Amino acid sequence: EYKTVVPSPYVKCCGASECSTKEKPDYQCKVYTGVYPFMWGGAYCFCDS
Amino acid sequence: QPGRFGDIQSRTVESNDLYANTALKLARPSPGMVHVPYTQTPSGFKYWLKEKGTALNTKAPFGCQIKTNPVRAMNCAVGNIPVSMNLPDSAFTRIVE
Amino acid sequence: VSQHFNVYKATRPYIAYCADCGAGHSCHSPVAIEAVRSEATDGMLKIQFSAQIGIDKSDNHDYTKIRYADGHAIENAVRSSLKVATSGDCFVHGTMGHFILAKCPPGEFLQVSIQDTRNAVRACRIQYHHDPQPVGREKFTIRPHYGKEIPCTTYQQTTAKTVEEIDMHMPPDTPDRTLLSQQSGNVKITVGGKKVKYNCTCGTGNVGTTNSDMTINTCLIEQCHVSVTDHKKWQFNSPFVPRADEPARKGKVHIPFPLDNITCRVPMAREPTVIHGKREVTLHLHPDHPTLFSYRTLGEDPQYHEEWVTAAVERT
Ligand SMILES: *[C@@H]1O[C@H](CO)[C@@H](O)[C@H](O)[C@H]1NC(C)=O
Ligand SMILES: *[C@@H]1O[C@H](CO)[C@@H](O)[C@H](O)[C@H]1NC(C)=O
Repeated sequence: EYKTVVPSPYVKCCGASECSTKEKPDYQCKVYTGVYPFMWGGAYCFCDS
Repeated sequence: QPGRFGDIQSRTVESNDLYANTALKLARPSPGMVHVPYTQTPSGFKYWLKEKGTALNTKAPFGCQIKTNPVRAMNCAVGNIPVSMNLPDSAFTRIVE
Repeated sequence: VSQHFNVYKATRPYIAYCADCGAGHSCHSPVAIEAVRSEATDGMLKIQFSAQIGIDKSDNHDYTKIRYADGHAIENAVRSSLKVATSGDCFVHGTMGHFILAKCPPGEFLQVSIQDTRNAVRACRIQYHHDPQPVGREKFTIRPHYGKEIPCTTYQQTTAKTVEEIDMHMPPDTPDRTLLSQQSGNVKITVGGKKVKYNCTCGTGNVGTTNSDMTINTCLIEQCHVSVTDHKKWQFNSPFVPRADEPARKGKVHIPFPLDNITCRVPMAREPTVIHGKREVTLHLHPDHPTLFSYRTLGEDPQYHEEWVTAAVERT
C-alpha cells in the first residue's frame, strides 16, 4: 500500500510562482491565481488579489 | 492501473524505482483558508486484501498442502517412483543355510 | 538519555484548522489531528496530534503534562485529561510527543480532547472507519483462558530506536491584529517581547522591529499589517499551515512506537457433530462467533467450498 506525501503549501503575498517538474512518482503540482488565505487571527497577506 | 492490484510496483523491496499509477489529482483551495485539497483512488493492495478470492491452499488437487517461505506443495499423491538398488553380496542368505 | 531532550527541545506545538471541533463547527485548535495509522493486526491504532505529550512548556521531561499552543504562548495541560473516543471510549496504551497509542471500539469517527489552563475542553473530531478484525479464522471479541497462539504485529512502546521520521521546518510569519494600538491620529505598536515584521502604506513600512515599540503619526490602524516573525523552533510540515520558502529546507525527527512481532492468543471452535451417511456426512456446527468453515475432496477435481458461519447450521 502506498503513502501520499503532501507538504505545506507555498503562499506568495503580492507575487506569483511557477510549477517545477520533479522526479517523484505520480508527482503533481499546480498554481492557483488569486487567493486570500486568512491564516489565523489575520489575513496573512496585505494584498487583496 | 488505479485502485486494483499492482497500482504501485517495485522490482524488489530495496529497489528505488516505484512505478505508481494512483490517479492523484489536486484541487483549488476553498476561499479563505489554508489547505491543499486533492482526490485519489484508494489503495489497490487494500482492495485486493478483500476481493482476492480463494487461495490455492483451500483448493488443491490430490490433497497438496501449500506451504511457507520456500513455496512448496507438500504430500501430493500423483505418479509412481521408479527405484533401482544395488544390493551387496552379504545382504542375502545361502539356500543351504 | 539526553537525545530525546535535544530532539524535543528544538520543536514546539502548533495550531491547525479542525473542521469539526466537537459541536459541528470549524475552529483553529491546538489538538488538530494529522493522521491515523493502523498497521498492527493486534487492532492497535496510533494517531498524530498537534499538541505534545510528555514535555513541559519549560522543556523539561515531565510524564504528567501536555504542552500545547494558544496564541503565541505555550502552556501546560493536565495529562489525566487526555481522552480518545469513538462510538464508545478508548484505552490509551502509550503517549510520547505527537503520538498516541490507543485501542478503541468500532465506530465511524474518532475524537481526541484535552483541557486547557482555563479548564475548557478543546476537541477535534474526524471521520474514521475502524472496523478491526483479529487474526485467525474466528471473529472473536475477548481472549480466552484456553486457546492457541498465532503470530501478531503491534506497536511496541520502546520509544528509543526507530527508522521512520517526520519532516520539520521553521514556522511562517504569524499574523496578529491585536498588536496595533490606536491613539488620536497615532498608531502604536505594542511589541510583547518578540520581533514584529511590519508594512504600512501611507507612511513608513517594511521594518523588522527587533523588539522595539513604535508609533505612526501619519497612517491608520486599518492601513497597515503586522506579523510576529521570530523562528527559534521547528514544527511539523502540516498541509494546514503555509511555509516560508520555496527551496524549503527540512529537518527530521524520529517517531516512536515501531512495529514488532508478538503472539496473540486465539480461541478454538468446538468440534462439530459428525453423522456418517453413505458416501457423505452431515455436520452440526455451533459457533460462538463468526467462524470460517471450508472443505475439499482429495482428488483430481477438488470440489471445494468456503463460508463464514454465524449461526447454528447443518451441512452435508
Ligand atoms: C508592503 O505592502 C505593499 C502594499 O500594501 C506591497 O506592495 C509590498 O510588496 C509590501 N512589502 C512587503 C515587504 O511585504
Ligand atoms: C516479524 O518476523 C518476520 C519473519 O517472518 C520478519 O520478516 C519481520 O521483519 C518481523 N517484524 C515485523 C513484521 O515487524
